[PDB]
Order: sequence, then C-alpha cells, then structure tokens
Amino acid sequence: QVQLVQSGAEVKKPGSSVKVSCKASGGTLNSYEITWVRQAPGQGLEWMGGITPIFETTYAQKFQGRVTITADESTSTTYMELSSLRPEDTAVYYCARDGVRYCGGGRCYNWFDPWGQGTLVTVSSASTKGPSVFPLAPSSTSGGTAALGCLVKDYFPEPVTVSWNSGALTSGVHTFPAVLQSSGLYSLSSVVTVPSSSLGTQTYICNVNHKPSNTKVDKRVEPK
Amino acid sequence: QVQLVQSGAEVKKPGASVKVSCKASGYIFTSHGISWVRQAPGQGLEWMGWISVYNGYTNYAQNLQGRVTMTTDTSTSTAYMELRSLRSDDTAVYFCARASQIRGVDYWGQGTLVTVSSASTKGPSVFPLAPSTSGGTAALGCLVKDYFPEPVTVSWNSGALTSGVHTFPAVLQSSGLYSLSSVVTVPSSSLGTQTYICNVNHKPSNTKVDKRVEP
Amino acid sequence: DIQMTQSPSSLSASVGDRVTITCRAGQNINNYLNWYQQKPGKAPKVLIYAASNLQSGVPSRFSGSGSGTDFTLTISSLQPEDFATYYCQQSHSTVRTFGQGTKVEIKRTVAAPSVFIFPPSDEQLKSGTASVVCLLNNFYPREAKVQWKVDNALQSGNSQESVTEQDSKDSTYSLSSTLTLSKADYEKHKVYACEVTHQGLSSPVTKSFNRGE
Amino acid sequence: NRTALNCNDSLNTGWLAGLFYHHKFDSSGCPPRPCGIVPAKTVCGPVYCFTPSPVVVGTTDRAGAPAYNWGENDTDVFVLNNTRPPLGNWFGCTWMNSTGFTKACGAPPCEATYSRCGSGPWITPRCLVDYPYRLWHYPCTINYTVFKIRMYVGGVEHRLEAACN
Amino acid sequence: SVLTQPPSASGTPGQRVTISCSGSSSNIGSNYVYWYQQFPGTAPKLLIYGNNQRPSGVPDRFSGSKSGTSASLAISGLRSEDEADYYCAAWDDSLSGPWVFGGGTQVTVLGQPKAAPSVTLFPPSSEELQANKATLVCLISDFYPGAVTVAWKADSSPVKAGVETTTPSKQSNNKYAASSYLSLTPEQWKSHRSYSCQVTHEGSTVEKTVAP
Ligand SMILES: *[C@@H]1O[C@H](CO)[C@@H](O[C@@H]2O[C@H](CO)[C@@H](O[C@@H]3O[C@H](CO)[C@@H](O)[C@H](O[C@H]4O[C@H](CO)[C@@H](O)[C@H](O)[C@@H]4O)[C@@H]3O)[C@H](O)[C@H]2NC(C)=O)[C@H](O)[C@H]1NC(C)=O
Ligand SMILES: *[C@@H]1O[C@H](CO)[C@@H](O[C@@H]2O[C@H](CO)[C@@H](O[C@@H]3O[C@H](CO)[C@@H](O)[C@H](O)[C@@H]3O)[C@H](O)[C@H]2NC(C)=O)[C@H](O)[C@H]1NC(C)=O
Ligand SMILES: *[C@@H]1O[C@H](CO)[C@@H](O[C@@H]2O[C@H](CO)[C@@H](O)[C@H](O)[C@H]2NC(C)=O)[C@H](O)[C@H]1NC(C)=O
Ligand SMILES: *[C@@H]1O[C@H](CO)[C@@H](O)[C@H](O)[C@H]1NC(C)=O
Repeated sequence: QVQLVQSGAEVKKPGSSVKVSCKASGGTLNSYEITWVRQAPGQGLEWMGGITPIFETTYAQKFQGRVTITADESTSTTYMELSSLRPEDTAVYYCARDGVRYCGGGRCYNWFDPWGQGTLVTVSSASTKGPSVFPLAPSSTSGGTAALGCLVKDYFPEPVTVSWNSGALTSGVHTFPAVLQSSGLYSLSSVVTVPSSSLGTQTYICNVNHKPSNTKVDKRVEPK
Repeated sequence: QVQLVQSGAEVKKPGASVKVSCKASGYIFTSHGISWVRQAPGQGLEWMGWISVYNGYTNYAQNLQGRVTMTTDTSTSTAYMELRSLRSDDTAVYFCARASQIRGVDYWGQGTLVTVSSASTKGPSVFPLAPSTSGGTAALGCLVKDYFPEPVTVSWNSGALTSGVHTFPAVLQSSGLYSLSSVVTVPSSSLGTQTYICNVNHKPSNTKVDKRVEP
Repeated sequence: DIQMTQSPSSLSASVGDRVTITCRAGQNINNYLNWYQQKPGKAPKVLIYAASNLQSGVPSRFSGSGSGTDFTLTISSLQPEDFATYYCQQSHSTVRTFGQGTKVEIKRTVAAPSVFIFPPSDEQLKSGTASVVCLLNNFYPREAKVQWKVDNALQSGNSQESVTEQDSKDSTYSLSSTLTLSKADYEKHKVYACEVTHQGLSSPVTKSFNRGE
Repeated sequence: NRTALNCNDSLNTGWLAGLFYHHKFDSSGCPPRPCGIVPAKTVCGPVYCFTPSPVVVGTTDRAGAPAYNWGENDTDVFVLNNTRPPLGNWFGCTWMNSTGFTKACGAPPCEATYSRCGSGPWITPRCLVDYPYRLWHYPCTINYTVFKIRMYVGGVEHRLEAACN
Repeated sequence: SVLTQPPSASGTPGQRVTISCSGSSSNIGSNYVYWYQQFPGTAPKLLIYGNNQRPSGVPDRFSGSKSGTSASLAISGLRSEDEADYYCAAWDDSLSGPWVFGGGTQVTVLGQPKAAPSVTLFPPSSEELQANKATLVCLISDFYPGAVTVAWKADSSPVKAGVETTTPSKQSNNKYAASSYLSLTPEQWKSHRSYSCQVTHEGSTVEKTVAP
C-alpha cells in the first residue's frame, strides 16, 4: 500500500516557477516510478513527466525546457518544477506511482495507483485578496418556495468554501463554480431555496471562508 | 516404472573398443546419476565408475587404468560406457544403474555380457555320443565341440523329444573354443523302429548341423 | 506524437443503459492501455488495466476490450455510482498520453427551470460597482440560453455564466448569470430582466424589476 | 526467453519493480520442502538452483522437452526434482511466485556438511550463495558482505562467492 | 576386494538367518550401507538403502541394521524363494572408494536331502577319431548339494591336463549337474588300457570307465 501526499498549494506570479513535492511512504523501495499529471480547471488530464527509480527522467514535449523532475531519496520524495509560468498553467497537479505491477505473456504493465491528493497551482498577476459577500435578499417566487443566496465577489485565489447556518441548512443549496473575472478576481454565487412561508421567521446566514486570505465572514440574509 | 534398457552383448577380442549403451526411462534422467558395475562370471560385482547426467562429474575406478569413458547424451536419455584396449579379464556382464547420494545405486539395467578372447567365429563339430545301461533305460546324446562364441541351440527330433533331455552348460577349453553336450535318456528296448537325432543350431556362424545317434 | 482520441466527447444515459466509450490509438499500441474513472473533486482511480483487466474492487459491469488501436470501455448496466468522466491512457510508449475523457451523465425527464432576479444590494451600493444575477434552478436538459434586457435594450459581454454539475438528488442542473455595471450605468437605466429560453419552456420566461421599492 | 514472467503486485508494495531496478530495496529492519514440479503460471522471474554454484532453469513440458512459453501454457512447467549433486543436479532451488513470495526447495535435512545435508543456497547460517537475484529473493541480506570461497562436494573443487553477515 | 562377508549361509523353513558386512571408518563408519539380492543370471535388485530403509516390492520380511563398522541383515521368515547371492555396499569418503562392494554371500536352505551324482562317461566317437581327436565326456547329474570334485584316471593312475570341468548348475529338479571333458590324442586314447572318470560327492565316490 504505497501512498503519496503532495505539497500545499503554492500561488505563483507569471514568469516565476513552482516546485511541488510528492512524498512516498508505505512500500518496499526508497524511490518509485513517479508520474506528474496536470488538469486545468474544468478541463481534462494532461500528462507531463515521470521519473524512474534510477532517476531517469522523461518529459512531455509540451514542456521540454520548462519542467524538471528530481528526487531526494534520503527523504524518499520526488519534486516537480515548472518554470516560465503562464496563467494558462493554472491547474491541479497530481503525482502517482506509475508502477510495473502485472506481467503476463512475457510483457509487463504499468498504471497509476495511487494518486497524490493533488496540488492547486494558480498562476496569475493578481495578489491574495479576500472576498466581499453581499446578500441576495429574497423577494416574497411561487410553488410556496423562495430563493435567497449571497454573492462572494472579487477574491483570489480560489478556493472559497461557503455553507449555510453552519452546515444545518444543506438541502437545495446550490453553490456555483467561481468565474474568473477579467479583474483577475474570482467571484461565485451560492443560492438556496426555502419555503417562502419562512422568510422573516428563519434566520439565514451564509458562512464564507477564504483560507488563502484567512477570512471567515458570516453574512445574514434577511428579505428586502 | 523406472527401468534401464541396456544394449545387446557385443563380442570382440583383445584391444577392442566396446561401448555398451544404457537407455533410461521412468524418472528425470538428469535428476540422478548413473554408474557401472561389471561381474566377471562366478565372482562378485566390481564397481567401475559413475557419472553425473548433469555436472559431467566422473569418478572412474583406479583398477581400470584410465581405460573407461562414461558418457551421456541428455537429448536421447542414453548413457554410454566405452572401454578401450580390451583384455581377457574384461569378460563380464556390464550393468548400468541409477545412483542417488541417498538411495545408492538402486535400479539396474538387465545386463550386457561382453567377451574378449583370441578366438574367431567358428561353427561346432557335432559327434554322436552313442549309447553303450541297466535301469530299463539308457543315456545317449551328442557332443558339440570347438565352437565360438556362445550360445548353441539344441533340440531332439526337431522338438518332438522333450522329456529325457538335458543340455549341459558349456565349457571353455584352453583353445578359446567352447563345447557342450546334450544327453537324452531313452527306453532301452526302443533302439529299433524309433530313431534319435540331435539338431544343433549355432546362430552366430549360421551353422545348422543335425546329427543322428545310433548304436 | 502518440495520440489518444476518445469518443463520444460526452454522453447522457438512463440508469441501466449500456454505455460504450471508444479510444483510438495513433499507432499500434499493442495491448498497453488503461482506463481511469474520475468524479468531481477527486483524483482519478484506475478501473481497467492492460485493455481488459478490471482493478480489484471494480464491479463486474465494467468491461474492457480491444487491441491494436480500437479499444472499448463498456458498462453493461449503468448504475448510479457510475456517473463520472472516463479517461483512457496509452502505454506502448514511455511518453504517456491520455484520452480526452468522456463525461457520462444521467438521462432524465425534461424539467422546466424556475427563473429568479436578485437586485443588487445596498451593502454593495455604498462601495463601488453593481451586479445583477439571474438564477435558473433545477432544469433538465442543461442546454438553455439567457440574455439581459436593459430598458428592453440588450447587453453583450457584460455578463458571465456558470452551471452546477448534475444534481445528486434530482439529476438536474442550475444556472447563474451575473451581469455587471457600476453605480454609474446602473443608477441610470430604469428596468431590465433576464429572459430565459428553455426546451422545458413553451415560450421564454422573463422576470423583471424596477430600481425603486 | 524461457523465463516465466507471471507477476502480480496486487498490494502495490513495489517488489515486482525491484526485479527491474535493483538495489532500491528499503530495509528499515527485517526446513525447506522437497523439490518437484512447479506450474510456471506461478513463478515470477528467473528460477535458480544451487550446485552450490547457481544456475538458471527454464520451462518444460512435463514430458521433459523444454517449452519456450513465458509460463503462459499450463503445459509449461519447471521440472526441479533434485538429487544431492556430487552425482545429481543441484542442492536446491529458489524463486518468486506470482504475488511476490520467495519460494525454495531442496533435498531433505539430517557431521552437518553442505555436501551431506545441503538443501538449497543456504550453506552455513549467515553465509548464503551469492547470485544476481539474491537481493531480490533474500532482500534482507543486503548488509551481508560477500566473500570469495571454495567448497568441495565429495572431491570436486568449486569456486563461488558467499554473502554473509 | 574392499569389504568382507561370509561366503555362505544356511537355513531351515523360517529360521531368520544372519549375515555380516564389515569395513572401516572410511566406509561403514560415517556413511550409509546398502544391500542387494542377486538371482543367478540377473541384475542385482536393491533390497535396503540408507541402513534400515526398504523400497517398494521388498516385503516386511527383509530388514537390517548397523553397529559400528558392522552392518548386518536378517532375512526373517524363510521361503526357498530367497535362495540367492547377497551383496553389501557402502560409500567410502576416502580414495578407497568412493563406492565399495562385498564379496557376496550365497545362501542355501537346509531342507533338501542328500542326493548322489548319477554319472555317464562317453568315449571318443568313431566320428571324432576320424578327425584325429578324442574327447571323453563325463556327465555328473541329479546330485545335491552342488559340491562335487572330479578326477580323471588312466590305467588306474592319475591324469590332470586337457581336463575341463563345469561349475555346478541348479538344474530343474533343483538338484545339480556338471560336465567334465578330457581331451586326448587318438594315439593316447588307444595307447592306454582304459580311462576313468572319478567323480566324488560328500566323501563317497562313483567311477565310470571306458576302453578302446
Ligand atoms: C543494511 O544496511 C543499511 C545501512 O544504512 C541499514 O539501513 C538503515 O536502517 C535503519 C533502520 O531502519 C535506518 O534508520 C531509520 O531512520 C529513520 C529516519 O530516516 C527512522 O525514522 C527509522 O525509525 C523508525 O523505524 C524503526 C523500525 O526500523 C522503528 O523501530 C522506529 O520506532 C521508527 O518508527 C529508522 O530507525 C537508517 O536510516 C538506514 N540507513 C541509514 C544509515 O540511513 C539497513 O537497516 C541494513 N539492513 C539490515 C541488515 O537490517
Ligand atoms: C504465492 O505465495 C503465497 C505464500 O505462500 C501464497 O499465499 C497463500 O495463499 C493461500 C491460498 O491462496 C492462503 O490460504 C488461504 O487463506 C484464505 C484466507 O484468506 C482461505 O479462505 C483459504 O481457504 C486458504 O486457506 C494462504 O493463507 C496464503 N499465505 C500467505 C502467507 O500469503 C499465494 O497464494 C501464492 N500465489 C500463487 C499464485 O502461487
Ligand atoms: C493478478 O492477481 C490478482 C490478485 O491476486 C488476481 O485477482 C484475484 O482473482 C481471484 C480469482 O478467484 C479473486 O478471488 C480475487 O478477489 C482477486 N484478488 C485481488 C486482490 O485482485 C488476478 O486474477 C491476477 N491477474 C490475472 C489477470 O490473472
Ligand atoms: C517429483 O516430485 C513430485 C512430488 O512427489 C512427484 O509427484 C513426481 O513424480 C516427482 N518426479 C520424479 C521423477 O521423482
């Protein structure tokens, strides 16, 4: 049972670089076959590179001259670094063991098991800025039902984590994907449906949490 | 089961390259090793060497002054024993046998008799050993002198006379040529209107001689 | 290079259907192909290795087959657990390449959305700018388009959308749509309204406001 | 070509990778049954037997004729029945099975010489017959330091190398 | 040879006869010792391996043991089916080996009575004297035990060369038979009174004589 845990999310500046670690544990070697894969927000998987246990790197042509995979066997962790950062590099970056694990009929096979928890690397010319959360105060909208959100606007980087009534209200909540504004700032909207017969009787707070810029903000949504 | 089928009995005179083969089956030929023991007739067994089917290791015996050459061919599961520069003493039944370190030499081939003597192949002269008795019976036979090599078939009456007969083991005279005799006892009265003839087959030479013994 | 191309790009099937994803290989990739399932907010998990071998754990509904260049992941009885994006991956080469994924989603009876306007807040209106957001809620299918009607005149490029993944409980989507101006351009015009058109809607559903009351 | 690669790392511990990249084993700390017929659909990697000197053995039809599959056919086996080899084939054998376990065989044990009681690669305690997959079959013997030795098996002079703690 | 065992043994129906094989430290001492059964005109059939270990076929009857530089087997219940030669062997770690055998021990059973030889002597046939040879053919048979000595005599005084005598063979009746040939010159054969074949068997003698 090999297991991989990865560096925390680094937030980097266009042109700069970033080095993600991937510590291995729980197996029988001091170095494994480690693979690096990135997945852009919403997009798909993009293989980048790999290191053999004898430290023989092979990279994807998409990033030759940009990406370097090294290894510190002593602490048995491997590193991946991608220089010349464009925003078009903002993605999640995983590692996995690409281990030879089954042979049969005189040929051997590799696959990706397990995968690290992933590291988000955000490349933008912004700077860490906390959000502003504004009530989407309800108007009452029939079916006996209403809707009341609150808008978390202008923050960087992702991610933000919102809840309602501290996890007590969860049914029919819809929190939306953050959109990247041309401000370079992200903004999303969490909305909840609710029996309109409760507007004015049930208090509704939305608890927004941006750990990048350690900001806990609870904002009550009364109607208007 | 496991057996060992040795080749036939070769025969040749002194200074000769015998090479008896020994075909193995019923086990993993390469697993064990095999040896050779000869037995000159009457006396005891003489260990003569052994070989690895696998290593090629060979411990030949001191007595046989580097004459021996045990040899195997893992392809055909056959094992061989060449012995050069032959001499009289080398007349023996030559067995092969599987050999384990724990079970000894344990299963033996049937036998390969191989004979050396200055003699050439020569059919037998047959002479009637005519009847010269008093038990209401009589002894009569015929002598199969000076032939080489063994063996010699002998019937009477082309196989009609079965009871009363007795064909003796042979004798090696100093000449190197063998001779034996076969007698058949017969009822004294019947030496008329009932004849007695001995048929002698010496297959090595292709000599059939059928001789009749009268009084 | 060595190019994996999947088809279809995406797919919608009813629980218990038979789904058939195709990976084609640029080159004869011999037998070296893998299948990964990823669902959202998780890393991928292997599913089939060497074209046809199910990872321990993986239910028997999943079947890999093929060699050479034309491979096929199939699900015999699409169970609800099974809605995710499936990638393939090649392995004849040491430069690994991934398929593009095919996202499988759940066919579902058509659903009328429910439109809502939320007027900008006063709290937002003592500092800076002003954004107004239309909300389509719990509709199926996802395909729907929305436009903004300032004074019945139309806006272009002032707005950005976002949709939720298909909803876990009722297998629907929901749509946000934030249109953006400043106190300048907002406390200036008079009425507007997102106007939504959806297949579940006989004809568009407008919902409006007025800057006062 | 006649080596049987039926390997299977279903626990993802990493052994099967060591077969290909040696010396990367992680220490962190750390009798034999009679030889016979082993299904090659079970063995992973070179099979070795010890005379005590080591030698790789190949696949085979149970008839004995060598079979050149990669352990693929179940008509494909390693025939290993042994006899103690001044005369025989080898003292014992050792290999890895499909799920990554080191397996061994040999003649039966028992003045306690290797020539009389040796059942594989073990010789004396601590000294072990060195061979290009020792670190893979006996990995904990990675600290073992490897001397040049010579032994006699009923007279035959043998040169070999022994790893010892 | 290298090992030693008694040349014979005797027995009665079911009398557990014994037999011994004796060597040195270099053989019986540290090594195993095996025992073989040899029926005349057949390869040896291994009877006991290790020291007390018997293989297939071998009855519960045949068993053995070893003590010091002595290994000895007991044949236990006797059926004459056991009447054979019996050879021992061990390894020999030294140069005296690595493998050594015994001289064997032919083993007979005491049951059968004493029989006396019935002898026949043939003179030279007319057909042989024609070929300038002479052969006296003396046929000893039906005797037991197979232990007999033959002596040729001319004119009642000894003859000792040109004589050829066979080893006793256990003929059908499980008694014995042997032949003795004297080779003469026709001149010798005629130039004597008579020739005599004297064959003795357990202290007693029978003679048969011929003349030209
Ligand atoms: C073969 O020789 C090598 C020579 O280096 C030797 O390798 C050493 O093994 C020790 C023992 O595992 C290693 O020490 C470790 O160090 C780490 C820090 O890197 C510690 O955290 C480890 O402690 C944990 O594990 C112990 C169990 O082994 C637990 O008891 C303990 O409570 C901890 O949980 C551990 O002590 C050392 O790092 C390596 N090499 C060096 C010097 O770097 C190997 O052990 C030898 N093989 C044999 C014959 O054992
Ligand atoms: C490779 O070698 C290992 C070790 O010998 C083998 O593992 C052993 O496998 C057997 C049978 O699969 C196990 O016994 C079984 O245990 C289960 C309980 O989980 C029980 O349900 C069965 O009835 C049976 O008793 C055994 O415990 C296991 N031992 C170890 C130490 O792992 C393995 O099978 C070999 N693989 C091959 C393909 O040769
Ligand atoms: C490779 O090994 C795995 C594991 O040993 C095999 O999968 C097992 O198959 C048995 C068959 O009865 C199942 O009972 C187990 O649940 C499976 N175990 C695990 C842990 O996966 C697999 O068959 C082997 N490879 C092939 C294709 O033969
Ligand atoms: C090898 O050993 C196995 C296990 O007893 C046995 O079945 C097989 O017959 C053996 N082969 C030989 C020739 O001993």
